[PDB]
Amino acid sequence: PTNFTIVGQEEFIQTNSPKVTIDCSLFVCSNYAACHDLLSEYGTFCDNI
Amino acid sequence: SGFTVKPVATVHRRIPDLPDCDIDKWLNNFNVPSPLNWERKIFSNCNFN
Ligand SMILES: *[C@@H]1O[C@H](CO)[C@@H](O)[C@H](O)[C@H]1NC(C)=O
Repeated sequence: PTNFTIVGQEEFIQTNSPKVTIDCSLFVCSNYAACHDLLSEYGTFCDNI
Repeated sequence: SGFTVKPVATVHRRIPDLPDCDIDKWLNNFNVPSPLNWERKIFSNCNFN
């Protein structure tokens, strides 16, 4: 080469992510009581989630 | 736990149906017939209170 210049290039790298929170009761058995009494059998999925 | 506000009132609306026969309009007629000319009227497919 006998003549040169400077070029620029951009790049993006993801670091974070939106934090999503889900409520088990308000999603499955929001307000009703019979739904809660029936869901009390599955007493491990919500805590694991 | 996520609390939910309880509903205060209840609003019920139902589409109408077969029209009223207006028994009171016929009972309040001004042409009162005689016991010899007793008037008979038939009513069906109505909704009376
Ligand atoms: C290199 O290129 C630039 C832009 O075209 C010019 O201004 C400059 O004179 C050149 N250099 C030489 C040594 O030709």
